[PDB]
Order: sequence, then C-alpha cells, then structure tokens
Amino acid sequence: VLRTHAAGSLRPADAGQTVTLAGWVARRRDHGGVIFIDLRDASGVSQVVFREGDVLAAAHRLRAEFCVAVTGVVEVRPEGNENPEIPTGQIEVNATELTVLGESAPLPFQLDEQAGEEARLKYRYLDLRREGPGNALRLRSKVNAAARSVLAEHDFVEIETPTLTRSTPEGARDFLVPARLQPGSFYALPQSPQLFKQLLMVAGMERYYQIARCYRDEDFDRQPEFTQLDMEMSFVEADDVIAISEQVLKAVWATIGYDLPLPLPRISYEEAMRRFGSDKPDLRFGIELVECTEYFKDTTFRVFQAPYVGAVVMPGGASQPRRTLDGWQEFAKQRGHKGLAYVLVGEDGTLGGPVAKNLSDAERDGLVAHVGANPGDCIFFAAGPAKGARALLGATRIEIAKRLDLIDPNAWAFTWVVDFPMFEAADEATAAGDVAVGSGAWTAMHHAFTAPKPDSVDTFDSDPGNALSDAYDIVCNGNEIGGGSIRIHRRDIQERVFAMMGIDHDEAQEKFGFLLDAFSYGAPPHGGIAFGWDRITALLAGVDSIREVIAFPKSGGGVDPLTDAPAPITPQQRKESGID
Amino acid sequence: VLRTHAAGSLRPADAGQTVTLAGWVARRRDHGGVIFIDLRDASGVSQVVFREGDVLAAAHRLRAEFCVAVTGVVEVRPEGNENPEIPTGQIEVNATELTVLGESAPLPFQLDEQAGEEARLKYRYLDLRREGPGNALRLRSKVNAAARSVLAEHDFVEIETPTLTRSTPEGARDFLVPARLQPGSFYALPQSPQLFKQLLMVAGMERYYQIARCYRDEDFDRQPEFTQLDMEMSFVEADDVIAISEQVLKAVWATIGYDLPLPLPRISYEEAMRRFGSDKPDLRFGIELVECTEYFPYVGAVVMPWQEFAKQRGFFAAGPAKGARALLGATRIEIAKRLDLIDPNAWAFTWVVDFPMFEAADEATAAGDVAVGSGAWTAMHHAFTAPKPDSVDTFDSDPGNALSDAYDIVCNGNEIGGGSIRIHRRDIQERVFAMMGIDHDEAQEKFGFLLDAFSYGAPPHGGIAFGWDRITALLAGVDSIREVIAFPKSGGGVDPLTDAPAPITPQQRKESGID
Ligand SMILES: N[C@@H](CC(=O)O)C(=O)O
Ligand SMILES: N[C@@H](CC(=O)O)C(=O)O
Repeated sequence: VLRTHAAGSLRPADAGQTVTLAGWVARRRDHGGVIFIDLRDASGVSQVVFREGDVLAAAHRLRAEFCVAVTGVVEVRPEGNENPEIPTGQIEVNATELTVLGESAPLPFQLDEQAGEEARLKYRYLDLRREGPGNALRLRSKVNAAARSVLAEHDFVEIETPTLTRSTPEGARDFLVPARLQPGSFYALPQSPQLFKQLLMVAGMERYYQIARCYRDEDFDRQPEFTQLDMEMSFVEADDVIAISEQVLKAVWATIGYDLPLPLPRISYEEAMRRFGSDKPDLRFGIELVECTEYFKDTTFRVFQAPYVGAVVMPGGASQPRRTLDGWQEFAKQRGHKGLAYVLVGEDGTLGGPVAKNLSDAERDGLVAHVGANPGDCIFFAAGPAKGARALLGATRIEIAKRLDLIDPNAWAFTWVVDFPMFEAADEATAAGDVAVGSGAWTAMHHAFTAPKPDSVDTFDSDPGNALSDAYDIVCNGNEIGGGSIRIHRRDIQERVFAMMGIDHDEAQEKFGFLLDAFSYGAPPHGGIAFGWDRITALLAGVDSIREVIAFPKSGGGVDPLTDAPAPITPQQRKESGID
Repeated sequence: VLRTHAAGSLRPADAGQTVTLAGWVARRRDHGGVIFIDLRDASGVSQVVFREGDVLAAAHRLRAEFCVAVTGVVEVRPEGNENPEIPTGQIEVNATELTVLGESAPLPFQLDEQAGEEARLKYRYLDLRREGPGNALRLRSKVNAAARSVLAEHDFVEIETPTLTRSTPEGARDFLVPARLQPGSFYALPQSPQLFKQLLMVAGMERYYQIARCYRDEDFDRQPEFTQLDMEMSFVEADDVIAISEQVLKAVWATIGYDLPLPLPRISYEEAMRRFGSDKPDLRFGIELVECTEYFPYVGAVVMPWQEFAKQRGFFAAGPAKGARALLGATRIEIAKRLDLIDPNAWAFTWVVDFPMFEAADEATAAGDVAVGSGAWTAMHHAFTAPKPDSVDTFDSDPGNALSDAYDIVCNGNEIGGGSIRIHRRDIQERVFAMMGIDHDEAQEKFGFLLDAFSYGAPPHGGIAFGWDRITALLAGVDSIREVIAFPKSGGGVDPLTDAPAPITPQQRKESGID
C-alpha cells in the first residue's frame, strides 16, 4: 500500500488516524534529535516528523526530491510550530515506517530557483515539479476542455486529420519524411489542416474542429511543431465564424475567472495600420499615430519631403534630458531606421527640439493642434516610405507606453482586424522570413485558399493592390492569437489566384488537384479559423514565451536539450531509409 | 441568409412557415409539371418541390449532389404522397426562391452504391456524405468525449507530447525527418509517447492522458499513423491501472448503449495460450484446445460439432508447441465461422495478465516485428516493462522463466489495449538492455535522458494505451480501421486522395540539408 491519503488534505480532525503518504521530500530540516520533512504530492504538503528508533536512523538518508512512502499517525503540532500559511499547517505525521521508493542525487538546481533556459529544458522533468510550470500544464488541459465544451454544445464534430500527407502552404517550409517503400519520395508533415478541413466541408460534416499539431520549418520564441485549435463551418459568412470564435474565447478566459465582454471590437486593416502602425495592435493604451504627410506637403525640410510623415505624442516628454533623447535615436537604429525626429513643446506652447527651426511659421503655428499635443509634450516623427515609418511609429508608441507605465498588467484588450487586403508583394515576404506561394511578384496576405470579397472577385488578378479579402484576425494585447477566412470553393477562382503567383493550371493540379477536383462535386460555401493555442495558453498563464506552456519544448533552432534530437543515424539505417 | 432551419426537423406543426434550407440535392424526380428533390443536410432530409414560375425553370438544372439553398413555405403533403419511412415524411417545402451554391458534375459513384476501396478513398469526401461513413466519424468524436469525461472526473491532466524527437522502440521502424539546420541529422516521429509519459511521472504530474498520434513503419489493415488513448499513473500497481481502464471502457461502450458489466474477466497468458491458442482470445465461443501430450514435443486437439486452410496460413496439430497452438487457435476460429457460432451482438472481453517478459528475437524478426537489439532475446511488451518482484533477480540469467507486470485488454479476439508497470531504476533498465545487446554506452546514447531522470526521485508508475482506431471500428460495427479514420491510407501507405508520398525538386532536396 503506497498511499492511503493525499498529503494536502490532512487537518486537526484527522488526529489519531494512521495514514500512508507517498510523494517527494520537498524540504528537510533537523531540530532537537529529530528530522522534519515536508512531503509533497499533487494535492499539497504535510509535515512529517521522525522521532525515534530505526525510522529516525533511516530518515538521515533523506534529501531534497527523494521519493518516499511514509506511514504514520496524524498529530496536532506543538504550540508554536503551527504553520498558519498552509492548509495542513496545524498538523504533522509522526512517522512509524519509511520506504525510499527512489533516491535523488543533488539537483542541478533547487526548486525555488529558476535556472537558465538550457538547464530548465535539459531537466524539464524537474522544472515541472515547480509550482509555476506544473500549474501551467494543468491550466492548459482546462483550456482545452473549455474550448471543447463550447464547440460540442454548438454541434461541432472533432475530427483527426493526417500528418503524413502532401504540402499545404502557410508561408513556411515543409518538414519532410522519406518513404521507405517508395524510394525517392516523401511525405510532408502539414503546416496546418487547411486542405483537409475544406474537404471535410465538401464531405458534409458542416462543423468541424480539431486541436491539431502543425509543423513549420521557419526562423527560430518559435517552435517547429505547435498546436492550433482549428475550426471550419459550412454555409457561413465571416460573422458566423466570428460569433462562434467569441464563444470559445469567452469560455477560455473564464478558466482564469475573467468574464469576457461580448461582442469584441473590430477595426479594418487600413485603420489599424493608420492609427497603431500594426495589424496586431496593442489597445491597452492610446498614443496613436497622427498622419502629417498632407500637413507637411510644402515643407522645405529635406527630412519631411517624403511619401509619408507621421507623428506620435509622448505625454510630458518635453522635460526629457538630452541623454534620453539621444537614447530615442539608439532605439530606432536598433530596429534599422534612420531615427526619430522630434519637437519639444514648452509650457507656453513654444516649440523646440532640432525640428522647430526647420518649420515655417504656418507649420509651427498649427502643429500642436494638428498632432493633438499639449504644453509639456514631445512629438516624435518618422518619415520615409509609409510601411517602414509606420512600423517604427508602431514600435515607438509601445516603448512610450512602457516608459510611462501606461499598460495595466491585468487588462485584456481584444480586437478583430478585418478587411485585410488580399495580397503581399513577394519581395516583402521573402525578406520578412516568409516563403512566397510561388515565383510571382505577388503572394497571399493570409493563404491561397482565401476568398476575395464579392466586389474584388472580377479584378483581384488585374489590380491586386486594391483587392480585398474576407479574412479576419483576432488580437489580444498586441498578439495575433487567431486568424481565418471564408474560402474559395470554385476551381476557376482558385486557379486565378495560383496563376498570378506563377502557378499555372498543370502545377496547380499536380500540387492541389485533390482539392480542386473536389470543387467539382457540389462544394458548399465555407470558412473558418485557427487559434494559436500555445500563445493563448501562454497569455492565460501570464508568461511571455510559449515554452512555458509546452511540456517538452525545443529551445532555439530546434535544439532539444532534453533528448539531444535531432541526431544522426547509422549507414545501415540510412540504406534501409530508402533515402538515396 | 443561407439557412434558417435544419432539414431533418420539419414537421406538420411547422406548416405555413417560411424556411430556408441549405444542403444538397440527394435525389431529383419529375412528375406532373413538377420537380421534386430530397434536400439533405447533416440533420436529415426534407422533400422540396418546385411548382411554378422562375423557380421551376431554375430547378431544371438541379442534379444529384448539387449544393443549394432553397427558401419556401412548409406544407402538409397531399393524401398518398406521405412518406412514412422518414421523420419529415408528412411535409414538403413548396419552393419560392432557389440559389445554386455549387454545381456537381456526374459522380464517380452514386451515394447508394459502395464502390471499390480505391475509388472510395480517392473520393473520400463523397464517401463521407453516405450515412454510414459520416456517422462513423460522428461516433468517434463522441467516443473521444466519453473517454475524456471519465479521465477528467478522475483527475487526469491532458498533456501533449512531442513528435519531433528521438526514437522509442515499440517493435517497428521509425519514420524519419531530416533537420535542415543540422545537416546529416534526423528527428524521429514517435512510435508512442512512452518515454515522455514516464518523464511526466518523474515530473510529478501523477495522472496523465493524451489522445496521441503514433507513427510506425511496418508491413501493411495497418496504418502508418494511428491514434492511441495513452495513460500513465504514479504510485500504482496493475490493479489500479486496470480499474481506471475499466471505467473508460464502460463510458465508451455506453456511447452505443451497451452497459458494460464490471469487473472484466482475467486470464493468464499461460492459460490463454493453453485453451485458445492465442494471447488475443475470442471468447464468444468454446471449441477449446485439449492438450494431447499425456495421451503418449506437442500434440493438441480441437473438436468440430481444412487441409487447404492449414497450408495457406503456415482434429489434431502436432509439432513445436508455439506453432501447433497457433494453428489450432486459427482452426478453432474457422470452425466458429463455418458453424455460425459467433453471436454478432455479443461483447466478450478479457484481460490477459502474467505475460512472460521476453520472446526470442528469431520469432520476432520473422513475425514482422523489429527486435530491440543484437541479442537473442527481446521484449514481450517493451523494454521499459518491469519484471514481477520474484523475477527481479533472475530475469537476466533465466529469461525464459521471467514474468512481467504487463496486461492486455482484449475484445472479441482483438487486442484493444496494453500496458505495464514500469521500471524506474537505471540498474534494472540497463540489465534489460544488455541482454538485448545494448550495453551501457549505447543505452546512455539512445535513452540517457530517461536513465538520468531515474536518479532524481523517480516514483513507481505504470499505464496503458488503447488502440483507439480499433476500438472505434468495433463500436461502429466495421472490420477495418479505414472506416473510422477521415482520410486513411490504403495499403503500403498509398494515399489515393492526395497521391502522397511524392518526389521533390533537386532544389528542395539541396535545401533539405539531406545529402
Ligand atoms: N489555415 C490557417 C487558419 C485558417 O485559415 O483557418 C492557419 O494555419 O493559420
Ligand atoms: N507504449 C505502449 C503502451 C503502454 O505500454 O502503456 C504501446 O505503444 O502500446
């Protein structure tokens, strides 16, 4: 009998009972001639004491993280050993028998330290004994259940899709698997279940979900395999997918006791880029971008003679020392931008900083009113191509929030971002780490199977820059936590998307024929969404890195300090691989 | 508005209401001047009728498996068009407006035929529209929920384990993944979560489960990837694992309305081989083996209330005990089939316990399996399986007589699960490896992360995994696991749906970091 009672539930009312606990030696301390340990199991901790005889002699072997079974009599602790901070704090187990189920060597790190990432991954099994990490895993399980419960209630069917398949393009490279029985051929682990979930709508399943494993080989806080909550529905429009996504987000945030107000805000891509410099905007604070391109259209200041000029306002920043302002330049350089021009606004409205003297009287006179500044403030400006200037202002805005302590650590600010344009230049995609769908000068903003908005259906291939899509992202605290779209369900439209990314009919049929052929047999309208489940769990847990909510994660570049994967193989094993 | 009401739920009480249905044209027939369809969605079927005007002219385009939205008024059907065989059979929708959401070409097969396996897999998305295959998938989802509900109620934590890892030996070959950033190196897709679930017990998680994906490269009704309900517990003995396994089997069979009596029968390996010729015995019938060794190596008998049969697969069988018993084990089954002795509604379960610890590597290599290493013995269950207490000192030096704390769960002559209490000490585990020819250094290289973990207070632990595809296939009443997998492979890993596996560009191969 290794266990008769859980350690966390003993109380004074249990005095006189004989119990057997099994768990681990959290701490050991010696006072008098006697040995005290805290014995920990999943339900909590009880003090155990070894007072006489052979059990006292045996207790001398005990050290941190020994695994033990102890039988003994529950007792009320003496006056003044009571520990009021723990639920079993009034009692202890006076030990009768002790059995060492497993010894522990001295630890690479004690459980009350946090060690380097490499050590914590290497000894992840010890890390997970610490309260924080272990509760992260317990939470994650609860988060999976909260999602499944809402989905089941709304008649979604859970369906497992293949992982040894053909490639789906989600913007990364594929992980490959050589096929022993077909020398020279490979399976691809899937970047997402996208193609399968679409087929499942053609199959009449109507409402699908999966908590599915996805594989993307990318630049590396990024893991080579990761988890999505993946959903698809038939006969829907975006609102329907949003509405059910909201129910799932509500149930999920309920797991940490936050009541999510519904429905969630929405904002268009254009407007998110305009005001926040980001398609993943952090709305826990203001500090919005203000466009000044038109404002400065007649400037004689070389720097503001540009496609784009924009500003953000730092509350109270005119007081900043010259040192700190030089620091703002470093800030921008460390992100590959020329810098941040600025205007200091005095208490009497007078303008200083280096910019001031380059303005005209008209420009000086209307400026504060134009950017919404106040006496005492600091106006930063970025000028250049619209896309780069906005990202810089988008970053700047965040740094301003940090320095002025404007982000409430308990706040949850969500928004949908909708009305995404349909395409990205392929130049911008290759150099941002992503993989373009093909060799064409355009590629998908979301993915190739994303539908144009009805009004963009005729022109998306002849005027790609203007084309709008029926895609939607869900953002929480400046993180993308999900995205989806209404799909294309016709071959002609889908092939037109592929052709302009340089995939002609024949290649489209070779690489995606099974989907295109399926469109010929009564395909319904459909669409869906996937949530980044690691990211969502990480947020609920209050941690910054998804490594903290994955049981056995990789580090950087796919290094696995726990098992030392990936590893080479024998020449024999390689011959039998059928590779080569 | 594509849909306002489900098609299966209309009834006479809905007469006069305007509804919009969206689904598919199951059937079309024309009589009088009128076009009748059956409109199907997941909830069932309602008849829709097109009687006048523009909607009639448009209904002329409709053919099987067109996908449509139809708005119309619900009506009671005329006397003598009532269809008593379907729940909406008393009513129809008189259509007002019609929209074709997606045309269908002529089908490779109609939904009321069953076609060849290759065609059904090639057009699996059409196959799944047939009642049988689609309900199989709906059931499987329910089966997953029934298992999760019991496990959550008993404080198990669902935990996801890696798939890009190092190899675990479950008796097959590994599927490999080349690592672009480490030229010449590979990940292995996991044969099961075994190593991780043991680490999780060392991590103090105490009760783990996962519905996990497993990858084994074998001979081919066998899929290269498949699903396990995987469980592990700390501070347990076999009975504790069996007890919780039984609760999970009860909740699962309740999904088809069978009340599973508990506890389940148990029988030792020795006795299962003796009486049934099989460690996966079918107990829906008798026809037991009778040993004919003491009617002056092995002679046995079975009684039928045949030569071709024996030849094609390898009264009385005589020879080495293991082969003779398998033949009699097979014979017994053929007897049951020919005399119609198997009640198709019966569920006969049993645990098989007290498994011996090893088998010969000769018997394993020639049965399709892969031995753990170079040694003349290999595991009966897996290398991490504990010897029974009495076998702890001699399993090394008298392997034939060593007994293990493993257990299998069998239903109707299928293994549907298996587990064991594990080893949690390095010396014992290494002694197991050594006799399979894996000495200390190789054991540390290939399994060091587990062995090292045994130095930091490892608890007793054990568990089990169920073959979830096989269990779902049984609940559904089908013989092949292909019928309860959404997009399965056929034979030899052929995938008629997507044509995987496929070759790759020279460019793609260079970037692979392979070569
Ligand atoms: N397949 C998408 C999700 C979606 O479009 O629903 C992804 O991987 O992000
Ligand atoms: N890992 C085993 C199951 C177990 O031993 O629990 C299997 O793959 O069958």
